[PDB]
Amino acid sequence: QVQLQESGGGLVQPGGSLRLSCAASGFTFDDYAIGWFRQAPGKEREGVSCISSSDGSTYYADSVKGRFTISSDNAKNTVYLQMNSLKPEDTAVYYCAADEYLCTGLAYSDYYPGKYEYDYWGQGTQVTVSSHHH
Amino acid sequence: VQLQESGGGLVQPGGSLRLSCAASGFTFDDYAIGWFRQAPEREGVSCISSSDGSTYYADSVKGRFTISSDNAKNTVYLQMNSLKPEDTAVYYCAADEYLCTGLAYSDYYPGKYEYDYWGQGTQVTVS
Amino acid sequence: DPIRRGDVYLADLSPVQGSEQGGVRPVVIIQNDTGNKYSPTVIVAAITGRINKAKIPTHVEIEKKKYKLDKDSVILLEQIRTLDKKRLKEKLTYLSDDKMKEVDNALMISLGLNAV
Amino acid sequence: DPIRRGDVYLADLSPVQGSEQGGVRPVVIIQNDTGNKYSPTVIVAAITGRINKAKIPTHVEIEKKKYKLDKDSVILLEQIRTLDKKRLKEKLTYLSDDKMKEVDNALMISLGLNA
Repeated sequence: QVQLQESGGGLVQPGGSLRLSCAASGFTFDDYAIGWFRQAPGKEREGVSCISSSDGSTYYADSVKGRFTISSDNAKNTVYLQMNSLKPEDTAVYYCAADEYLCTGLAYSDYYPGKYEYDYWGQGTQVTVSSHHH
Repeated sequence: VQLQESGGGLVQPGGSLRLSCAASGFTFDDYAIGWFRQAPEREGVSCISSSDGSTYYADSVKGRFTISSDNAKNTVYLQMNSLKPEDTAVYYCAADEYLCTGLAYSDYYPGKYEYDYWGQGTQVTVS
Repeated sequence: DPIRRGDVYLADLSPVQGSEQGGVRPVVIIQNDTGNKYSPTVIVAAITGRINKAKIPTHVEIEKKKYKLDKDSVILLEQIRTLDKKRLKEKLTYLSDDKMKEVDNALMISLGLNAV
Repeated sequence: DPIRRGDVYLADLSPVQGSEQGGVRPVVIIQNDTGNKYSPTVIVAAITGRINKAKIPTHVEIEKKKYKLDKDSVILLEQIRTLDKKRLKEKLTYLSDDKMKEVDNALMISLGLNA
Protein backbone atom coordinates (compact mmCIF):
# COMPACT_ATOMS: atom_id res chain seq x y z
CA GLN A 1 0.00 0.00 0.00
CA VAL A 2 2.14 2.90 1.28
CA GLN A 3 5.64 2.59 -0.19
CA LEU A 4 8.66 4.92 -0.16
CA GLN A 5 11.21 3.98 -2.81
CA GLU A 6 14.55 5.73 -2.45
CA SER A 7 17.58 5.97 -4.77
CA GLY A 8 20.56 8.16 -5.64
CA GLY A 9 23.14 6.45 -3.40
CA GLY A 10 26.67 5.38 -4.20
CA LEU A 11 30.32 6.07 -3.52
CA VAL A 12 31.48 9.70 -3.38
CA GLN A 13 34.68 11.56 -2.74
CA PRO A 14 34.93 13.82 0.33
CA GLY A 15 33.79 17.25 -0.73
CA GLY A 16 31.67 15.68 -3.45
CA SER A 17 27.91 15.72 -3.63
CA LEU A 18 24.80 13.58 -4.27
CA ARG A 19 21.04 13.88 -4.72
CA LEU A 20 18.78 11.25 -3.14
CA SER A 21 15.16 10.68 -4.19
CA CYS A 22 12.16 9.37 -2.29
CA ALA A 23 9.15 8.37 -4.38
CA ALA A 24 5.94 8.12 -2.34
CA SER A 25 3.08 5.92 -3.43
CA GLY A 26 -0.14 4.93 -1.70
CA PHE A 27 -1.06 7.92 0.49
CA THR A 28 -2.03 11.60 0.17
CA PHE A 29 1.26 13.45 -0.42
CA ASP A 30 0.03 16.69 1.13
CA ASP A 31 -1.25 14.95 4.29
CA TYR A 32 2.12 13.42 5.30
CA ALA A 33 5.55 14.73 6.13
CA ILE A 34 8.38 12.89 4.37
CA GLY A 35 11.98 13.00 5.57
CA TRP A 36 15.38 11.33 5.76
CA PHE A 37 16.98 9.26 8.53
CA ARG A 38 20.44 7.76 8.44
CA GLN A 39 22.40 4.99 10.14
CA ALA A 40 26.11 4.19 9.97
CA PRO A 41 27.47 0.73 10.83
CA GLY A 42 27.19 -0.11 14.50
CA LYS A 43 26.03 3.38 15.45
CA GLU A 44 22.62 5.03 15.89
CA ARG A 45 19.72 5.98 13.64
CA GLU A 46 19.47 9.78 13.47
CA GLY A 47 16.93 11.99 11.71
CA VAL A 48 18.47 14.22 9.04
CA SER A 49 15.90 16.30 7.23
CA CYS A 50 12.14 16.56 6.86
CA ILE A 51 9.71 18.63 4.80
CA SER A 52 6.04 19.18 5.70
CA SER A 53 3.50 19.17 2.87
CA SER A 54 1.66 22.46 3.43
CA ASP A 55 3.78 25.46 4.58
CA GLY A 56 6.83 23.71 3.12
CA SER A 57 8.60 24.13 6.46
CA THR A 58 11.90 22.28 6.67
CA TYR A 59 13.86 20.65 9.45
CA TYR A 60 17.58 19.92 9.40
CA ALA A 61 19.66 18.11 11.98
CA ASP A 62 22.56 20.20 13.24
CA SER A 63 25.27 18.08 11.65
CA VAL A 64 24.05 18.76 8.08
CA LYS A 65 22.94 22.39 8.26
CA GLY A 66 24.10 24.49 5.32
CA ARG A 67 25.29 21.33 3.57
CA PHE A 68 22.01 19.44 2.91
CA THR A 69 18.82 20.71 1.31
CA ILE A 70 15.42 18.97 1.21
CA SER A 71 12.75 19.84 -1.35
CA SER A 72 9.63 18.36 -2.85
CA ASP A 73 7.93 17.95 -6.21
CA ASN A 74 4.22 17.74 -5.43
CA ALA A 75 3.45 16.60 -8.98
CA LYS A 76 5.83 13.62 -8.88
CA ASN A 77 5.18 12.84 -5.17
CA THR A 78 8.92 12.82 -4.71
CA VAL A 79 11.24 14.28 -2.11
CA TYR A 80 14.83 15.22 -2.85
CA LEU A 81 17.85 15.50 -0.54
CA GLN A 82 20.72 17.44 -2.13
CA MET A 83 23.86 16.67 -0.14
CA ASN A 84 26.85 18.99 -0.67
CA SER A 85 30.31 19.17 0.87
CA LEU A 86 30.08 15.50 1.72
CA LYS A 87 32.28 14.40 4.61
CA PRO A 88 33.17 10.76 5.46
CA GLU A 89 31.19 10.99 8.72
CA ASP A 90 28.14 11.22 6.39
CA THR A 91 28.75 7.61 5.21
CA ALA A 92 25.58 5.63 6.06
CA VAL A 93 22.36 3.97 4.93
CA TYR A 94 19.85 6.73 4.24
CA TYR A 95 16.12 5.90 4.74
CA CYS A 96 13.21 8.13 3.90
CA ALA A 97 10.23 7.92 6.24
CA ALA A 98 6.75 9.43 6.29
CA ASP A 99 4.26 10.18 9.08
CA GLU A 100 1.69 12.77 10.07
CA TYR A 101 4.02 13.91 12.86
CA LEU A 102 7.41 13.18 11.27
CA CYS A 103 8.39 16.82 11.05
CA THR A 104 7.18 18.21 14.35
CA GLY A 105 8.57 15.14 16.10
CA LEU A 106 12.02 15.54 14.59
CA ALA A 107 12.09 19.21 15.52
CA TYR A 108 11.01 18.31 19.10
CA SER A 109 13.83 15.76 19.33
CA ASP A 110 16.24 18.71 19.54
CA TYR A 111 14.69 19.66 22.90
CA TYR A 112 13.23 16.52 24.47
CA PRO A 113 14.74 13.00 24.42
CA GLY A 114 12.32 10.61 22.87
CA LYS A 115 11.89 7.42 20.94
CA TYR A 116 8.80 7.57 18.80
CA GLU A 117 7.79 5.16 16.07
CA TYR A 118 6.89 6.65 12.70
CA ASP A 119 4.59 4.94 10.22
CA TYR A 120 6.17 4.38 6.82
CA TRP A 121 9.78 3.48 6.02
CA GLY A 122 11.77 3.03 2.84
CA GLN A 123 14.32 0.37 2.04
CA GLY A 124 17.43 2.51 2.35
CA THR A 125 20.15 3.53 -0.11
CA GLN A 126 23.87 3.22 0.61
CA VAL A 127 25.88 6.46 0.78
CA THR A 128 29.65 5.87 1.10
CA VAL A 129 32.11 8.80 1.36
CA SER A 130 35.74 7.70 0.83
CA SER A 131 38.95 8.59 -1.03
CA HIS A 132 39.75 4.98 -1.74
CA HIS A 133 41.32 3.90 -5.01
CA HIS A 134 43.58 5.41 -7.67
CA VAL B 1 -29.55 49.03 37.02
CA GLN B 2 -30.54 49.10 40.70
CA LEU B 3 -30.03 46.73 43.62
CA GLN B 4 -32.44 47.35 46.49
CA GLU B 5 -31.91 45.12 49.50
CA SER B 6 -33.85 44.74 52.78
CA GLY B 7 -34.28 42.38 55.73
CA GLY B 8 -31.53 43.76 57.98
CA GLY B 9 -31.92 44.73 61.61
CA LEU B 10 -31.23 43.70 65.18
CA VAL B 11 -31.60 40.05 66.23
CA GLN B 12 -30.62 37.98 69.27
CA PRO B 13 -27.81 35.41 68.85
CA GLY B 14 -29.18 32.07 67.68
CA GLY B 15 -32.02 33.72 65.75
CA SER B 16 -32.46 33.97 62.00
CA LEU B 17 -33.17 36.47 59.22
CA ARG B 18 -34.01 36.58 55.53
CA LEU B 19 -32.35 39.33 53.51
CA SER B 20 -33.65 40.31 50.08
CA CYS B 21 -31.98 41.91 47.08
CA ALA B 22 -34.19 43.40 44.37
CA ALA B 23 -32.75 43.71 40.87
CA SER B 24 -33.94 46.25 38.34
CA GLY B 25 -32.30 47.38 35.14
CA PHE B 26 -30.49 44.33 33.78
CA THR B 27 -31.18 40.80 32.52
CA PHE B 28 -31.48 38.55 35.56
CA ASP B 29 -30.05 35.56 33.67
CA ASP B 30 -27.05 37.47 32.25
CA TYR B 31 -25.66 38.43 35.69
CA ALA B 32 -24.52 36.56 38.81
CA ILE B 33 -25.71 37.92 42.15
CA GLY B 34 -24.23 37.47 45.62
CA TRP B 35 -23.77 38.86 49.12
CA PHE B 36 -20.80 40.70 50.58
CA ARG B 37 -20.40 41.89 54.14
CA GLN B 38 -18.14 44.29 55.99
CA ALA B 39 -17.67 44.52 59.68
CA PRO B 40 -15.75 47.51 61.02
CA GLU B 41 -12.43 44.30 55.66
CA ARG B 42 -14.96 43.47 52.89
CA GLU B 43 -15.60 39.75 52.39
CA GLY B 44 -17.84 37.95 49.93
CA VAL B 45 -20.36 35.71 51.65
CA SER B 46 -22.47 33.92 49.11
CA CYS B 47 -23.29 34.04 45.47
CA ILE B 48 -25.65 32.32 43.06
CA SER B 49 -24.86 31.95 39.37
CA SER B 50 -27.61 32.59 36.82
CA SER B 51 -27.33 29.38 34.77
CA ASP B 52 -26.67 25.99 36.48
CA GLY B 53 -27.71 27.55 39.77
CA SER B 54 -24.27 26.80 41.23
CA THR B 55 -23.87 28.40 44.64
CA TYR B 56 -20.91 29.78 46.53
CA TYR B 57 -20.71 30.21 50.30
CA ALA B 58 -17.86 31.61 52.36
CA ASP B 59 -16.41 29.05 54.74
CA SER B 60 -17.44 30.89 57.91
CA VAL B 61 -21.16 30.68 56.96
CA LYS B 62 -21.27 27.23 55.37
CA GLY B 63 -24.30 25.26 56.53
CA ARG B 64 -25.63 28.36 58.35
CA PHE B 65 -26.58 30.65 55.42
CA THR B 66 -28.58 29.80 52.31
CA ILE B 67 -28.87 31.74 49.04
CA SER B 68 -31.65 31.36 46.49
CA SER B 69 -33.32 33.19 43.62
CA ASP B 70 -36.86 33.89 42.38
CA ASN B 71 -36.37 34.49 38.67
CA ALA B 72 -39.87 35.97 38.29
CA LYS B 73 -39.47 38.63 40.99
CA ASN B 74 -35.78 39.19 40.09
CA THR B 75 -34.96 38.68 43.74
CA VAL B 76 -32.20 36.92 45.66
CA TYR B 77 -32.72 35.91 49.27
CA LEU B 78 -30.12 35.14 51.94
CA GLN B 79 -31.51 33.03 54.80
CA MET B 80 -29.15 33.41 57.79
CA ASN B 81 -29.71 30.94 60.64
CA SER B 82 -27.86 30.33 63.91
CA LEU B 83 -26.63 33.91 63.72
CA LYS B 84 -23.42 34.71 65.61
CA PRO B 85 -22.11 38.09 66.81
CA GLU B 86 -19.20 37.71 64.39
CA ASP B 87 -21.84 38.05 61.63
CA THR B 88 -22.51 41.68 62.61
CA ALA B 89 -21.74 43.79 59.54
CA VAL B 90 -23.15 45.81 56.66
CA TYR B 91 -24.34 43.32 54.02
CA TYR B 92 -24.24 44.43 50.36
CA CYS B 93 -25.66 42.58 47.40
CA ALA B 94 -23.72 42.89 44.16
CA ALA B 95 -24.03 41.69 40.57
CA ASP B 96 -21.46 40.95 37.85
CA GLU B 97 -20.89 38.44 35.04
CA TYR B 98 -17.94 36.83 36.89
CA LEU B 99 -18.95 37.45 40.52
CA CYS B 100 -19.39 33.78 41.39
CA THR B 101 -16.31 32.32 39.76
CA GLY B 102 -14.52 35.38 41.12
CA LEU B 103 -15.70 34.85 44.66
CA ALA B 104 -14.62 31.22 44.51
CA TYR B 105 -11.22 32.09 43.00
CA SER B 106 -10.54 34.45 45.88
CA ASP B 107 -10.34 31.45 48.20
CA TYR B 108 -7.14 30.42 46.36
CA TYR B 109 -5.63 33.47 44.69
CA PRO B 110 -5.31 36.91 46.30
CA GLY B 111 -6.90 39.57 44.20
CA LYS B 112 -8.60 42.94 44.08
CA TYR B 113 -11.19 43.01 41.31
CA GLU B 114 -13.89 45.67 40.82
CA TYR B 115 -17.38 44.33 40.11
CA ASP B 116 -20.09 46.15 38.21
CA TYR B 117 -23.18 46.77 40.35
CA TRP B 118 -23.41 47.44 44.10
CA GLY B 119 -26.30 47.95 46.51
CA GLN B 120 -26.65 50.37 49.40
CA GLY B 121 -26.08 47.92 52.24
CA THR B 122 -28.26 46.85 55.17
CA GLN B 123 -27.03 46.64 58.76
CA VAL B 124 -27.20 43.23 60.46
CA THR B 125 -26.52 43.43 64.22
CA VAL B 126 -26.39 40.28 66.37
CA SER B 127 -26.50 41.09 70.07
CA ASP C 1 -22.27 14.85 39.16
CA PRO C 2 -19.66 17.66 39.49
CA ILE C 3 -17.24 18.28 36.65
CA ARG C 4 -13.72 17.50 37.91
CA ARG C 5 -10.31 17.99 36.33
CA GLY C 6 -9.20 14.71 34.79
CA ASP C 7 -12.71 13.50 33.90
CA VAL C 8 -13.16 11.78 30.57
CA TYR C 9 -16.36 12.91 28.90
CA LEU C 10 -17.83 12.03 25.58
CA ALA C 11 -18.52 15.41 23.96
CA ASP C 12 -19.58 16.89 20.59
CA LEU C 13 -16.69 18.88 19.06
CA SER C 14 -18.11 19.55 15.64
CA PRO C 15 -18.12 21.58 13.48
CA VAL C 16 -14.38 22.01 12.96
CA GLN C 17 -12.13 23.20 10.11
CA GLY C 18 -9.00 21.77 8.58
CA SER C 19 -6.78 19.92 11.02
CA GLU C 20 -9.06 20.54 14.03
CA GLN C 21 -10.41 17.42 15.73
CA GLY C 22 -14.18 17.05 15.53
CA GLY C 23 -16.97 14.49 15.84
CA VAL C 24 -18.26 13.08 19.12
CA ARG C 25 -15.18 11.73 20.89
CA PRO C 26 -13.65 11.34 24.34
CA VAL C 27 -12.10 14.48 25.77
CA VAL C 28 -10.35 15.12 29.08
CA ILE C 29 -11.16 18.00 31.43
CA ILE C 30 -7.98 20.05 31.87
CA GLN C 31 -9.44 23.21 33.44
CA ASN C 32 -8.95 23.84 37.14
CA ASP C 33 -11.78 22.73 39.41
CA THR C 34 -12.94 26.25 40.42
CA GLY C 35 -13.65 27.05 36.75
CA ASN C 36 -15.33 23.66 36.34
CA LYS C 37 -17.79 24.36 39.12
CA TYR C 38 -18.61 28.04 38.53
CA SER C 39 -17.65 29.00 34.97
CA PRO C 40 -20.14 28.29 32.13
CA THR C 41 -17.41 26.62 30.09
CA VAL C 42 -14.85 23.86 30.44
CA ILE C 43 -11.44 23.44 28.81
CA VAL C 44 -10.78 19.97 27.37
CA ALA C 45 -8.11 18.05 25.38
CA ALA C 46 -9.11 15.69 22.58
CA ILE C 47 -8.54 11.95 22.46
CA THR C 48 -8.07 10.15 19.16
CA GLY C 49 -7.78 6.44 18.48
CA ARG C 50 -6.37 7.29 15.04
CA ILE C 51 -3.01 6.55 16.69
CA ASN C 52 -2.61 4.11 19.56
CA LYS C 53 0.97 5.02 20.49
CA ALA C 54 2.38 8.51 20.97
CA LYS C 55 4.58 10.25 18.40
CA ILE C 56 4.95 13.72 19.98
CA PRO C 57 6.12 15.00 23.40
CA THR C 58 2.62 16.53 23.74
CA HIS C 59 0.95 13.13 23.29
CA VAL C 60 -0.15 10.92 26.20
CA GLU C 61 -1.35 7.32 25.79
CA ILE C 62 -4.62 5.98 27.27
CA GLU C 63 -5.21 2.25 27.72
CA LYS C 64 -8.47 1.17 26.06
CA LYS C 65 -9.41 -1.27 28.87
CA LYS C 66 -8.63 0.85 31.92
CA TYR C 67 -10.35 4.02 30.68
CA LYS C 68 -13.38 2.53 28.90
CA LEU C 69 -12.46 3.25 25.27
CA ASP C 70 -13.19 1.26 22.12
CA LYS C 71 -9.51 1.32 21.08
CA ASP C 72 -6.11 2.12 22.54
CA SER C 73 -5.98 5.90 22.09
CA VAL C 74 -3.88 9.05 22.84
CA ILE C 75 -4.57 12.45 24.44
CA LEU C 76 -3.47 15.23 22.09
CA LEU C 77 -2.30 17.95 24.39
CA GLU C 78 -1.97 20.07 21.24
CA GLN C 79 -5.70 19.67 20.43
CA ILE C 80 -7.40 21.59 23.24
CA ARG C 81 -10.47 23.77 23.41
CA THR C 82 -13.04 25.53 25.52
CA LEU C 83 -16.53 24.07 25.37
CA ASP C 84 -19.85 25.34 26.56
CA LYS C 85 -20.74 22.74 29.18
CA LYS C 86 -23.87 21.83 27.16
CA ARG C 87 -21.43 20.06 24.83
CA LEU C 88 -20.69 17.36 27.43
CA LYS C 89 -22.75 14.25 26.66
CA GLU C 90 -21.54 11.34 28.79
CA LYS C 91 -18.86 10.89 31.45
CA LEU C 92 -16.99 7.69 30.76
CA THR C 93 -14.20 7.47 33.28
CA TYR C 94 -11.52 9.56 34.99
CA LEU C 95 -7.75 9.41 34.76
CA SER C 96 -5.38 8.20 37.42
CA ASP C 97 -3.33 10.82 39.26
CA ASP C 98 -0.22 9.48 37.51
CA LYS C 99 -1.87 9.92 34.11
CA MET C 100 -2.81 13.49 35.03
CA LYS C 101 0.82 14.14 35.88
CA GLU C 102 1.83 13.06 32.36
CA VAL C 103 -0.96 15.30 31.11
CA ASP C 104 0.28 18.22 33.23
CA ASN C 105 3.78 17.73 31.83
CA ALA C 106 2.64 17.51 28.21
CA LEU C 107 0.54 20.67 28.63
CA MET C 108 3.59 22.57 29.86
CA ILE C 109 5.50 21.58 26.74
CA SER C 110 2.60 22.19 24.37
CA LEU C 111 1.97 25.65 25.83
CA GLY C 112 5.56 26.79 26.35
CA LEU C 113 5.30 27.01 30.15
CA ASN C 114 8.68 25.53 31.09
CA ALA C 115 12.10 25.85 29.45
CA VAL C 116 13.26 24.68 26.00
CA ASP D 1 6.79 36.20 9.15
CA PRO D 2 6.84 32.98 11.26
CA ILE D 3 4.15 32.49 13.88
CA ARG D 4 5.55 33.18 17.33
CA ARG D 5 4.26 32.70 20.84
CA GLY D 6 2.99 36.10 21.94
CA ASP D 7 1.92 37.07 18.42
CA VAL D 8 -1.57 38.56 18.26
CA TYR D 9 -3.52 37.54 15.16
CA LEU D 10 -6.93 38.34 13.78
CA ALA D 11 -8.74 35.02 13.54
CA ASP D 12 -12.16 33.59 12.72
CA LEU D 13 -13.50 31.71 15.76
CA SER D 14 -16.99 31.17 14.29
CA PRO D 15 -19.30 29.28 14.48
CA VAL D 16 -19.72 28.66 18.24
CA GLN D 17 -22.42 27.60 20.73
CA GLY D 18 -23.44 29.37 23.87
CA SER D 19 -20.66 30.60 26.14
CA GLU D 20 -17.80 29.89 23.71
CA GLN D 21 -16.27 33.01 22.16
CA GLY D 22 -16.57 33.30 18.41
CA GLY D 23 -16.42 35.89 15.67
CA VAL D 24 -13.43 37.35 13.91
CA ARG D 25 -11.38 38.86 16.71
CA PRO D 26 -7.82 39.22 18.06
CA VAL D 27 -6.22 36.18 19.69
CA VAL D 28 -2.82 35.61 21.27
CA ILE D 29 -0.83 32.56 20.20
CA ILE D 30 0.01 30.47 23.28
CA GLN D 31 1.43 27.25 21.72
CA ASN D 32 5.22 26.70 21.86
CA ASP D 33 7.46 27.84 18.99
CA THR D 34 8.50 24.34 17.94
CA GLY D 35 4.81 23.51 17.52
CA ASN D 36 4.02 26.85 15.87
CA LYS D 37 6.63 26.22 13.17
CA TYR D 38 5.84 22.67 12.07
CA SER D 39 2.34 21.65 13.13
CA PRO D 40 -0.69 22.66 10.99
CA THR D 41 -2.46 24.15 14.04
CA VAL D 42 -1.87 26.77 16.70
CA ILE D 43 -3.30 27.16 20.20
CA VAL D 44 -4.73 30.61 20.83
CA ALA D 45 -6.44 32.52 23.64
CA ALA D 46 -9.24 34.98 22.79
CA ILE D 47 -9.31 38.73 23.38
CA THR D 48 -12.42 40.78 24.13
CA GLY D 49 -13.18 44.47 24.23
CA ARG D 50 -16.51 43.78 25.93
CA ILE D 51 -14.56 44.44 29.14
CA ASN D 52 -11.55 46.69 29.73
CA LYS D 53 -10.66 45.64 33.30
CA ALA D 54 -9.89 42.12 34.49
CA LYS D 55 -12.32 40.36 36.82
CA ILE D 56 -10.87 36.83 37.22
CA PRO D 57 -7.32 35.51 37.99
CA THR D 58 -7.25 34.10 34.43
CA HIS D 59 -7.80 37.58 32.89
CA VAL D 60 -4.88 39.71 31.68
CA GLU D 61 -5.26 43.30 30.49
CA ILE D 62 -4.03 44.78 27.18
CA GLU D 63 -3.76 48.57 26.84
CA LYS D 64 -4.95 50.25 23.60
CA LYS D 65 -2.02 52.68 23.78
CA LYS D 66 0.71 49.98 23.64
CA TYR D 67 -0.87 47.61 21.07
CA LYS D 68 -2.82 48.07 17.80
CA LEU D 69 -6.18 47.59 19.55
CA ASP D 70 -9.57 49.23 19.10
CA LYS D 71 -10.20 49.41 22.87
CA ASP D 72 -8.50 48.58 26.12
CA SER D 73 -9.03 44.82 26.13
CA VAL D 74 -8.48 41.70 28.23
CA ILE D 75 -7.09 38.27 27.41
CA LEU D 76 -9.43 35.48 28.50
CA LEU D 77 -7.14 32.58 29.40
CA GLU D 78 -10.25 30.46 29.99
CA GLN D 79 -11.36 30.81 26.35
CA ILE D 80 -8.60 28.93 24.55
CA ARG D 81 -8.69 26.72 21.47
CA THR D 82 -6.68 25.01 18.75
CA LEU D 83 -7.15 26.59 15.32
CA ASP D 84 -6.11 25.49 11.88
CA LYS D 85 -3.71 28.11 10.58
CA LYS D 86 -6.03 28.95 7.69
CA ARG D 87 -8.22 30.58 10.36
CA LEU D 88 -5.55 33.31 10.93
CA LYS D 89 -6.07 36.35 8.72
CA GLU D 90 -3.72 39.14 9.76
CA LYS D 91 -0.90 39.66 12.22
CA LEU D 92 -1.83 42.63 14.40
CA THR D 93 0.93 43.03 17.02
CA TYR D 94 2.84 41.01 19.63
CA LEU D 95 2.92 41.19 23.42
CA SER D 96 5.85 42.23 25.56
CA ASP D 97 7.81 39.67 27.53
CA ASP D 98 6.55 41.24 30.76
CA LYS D 99 2.99 40.95 29.47
CA MET D 100 3.67 37.34 28.44
CA LYS D 101 4.80 36.51 31.99
CA GLU D 102 1.31 37.48 33.14
CA VAL D 103 -0.11 35.34 30.34
CA ASP D 104 1.88 32.29 31.49
CA ASN D 105 0.76 32.84 35.06
CA ALA D 106 -2.96 33.01 34.21
CA LEU D 107 -2.54 29.95 31.98
CA MET D 108 -1.19 27.98 34.95
CA ILE D 109 -4.15 29.17 37.01
CA SER D 110 -6.60 28.47 34.21
CA LEU D 111 -5.26 25.01 33.54
CA GLY D 112 -4.60 23.79 37.08
CA LEU D 113 -0.81 23.75 36.94
CA ASN D 114 1.55 24.66 39.79
CA ALA D 115 5.31 24.26 39.17
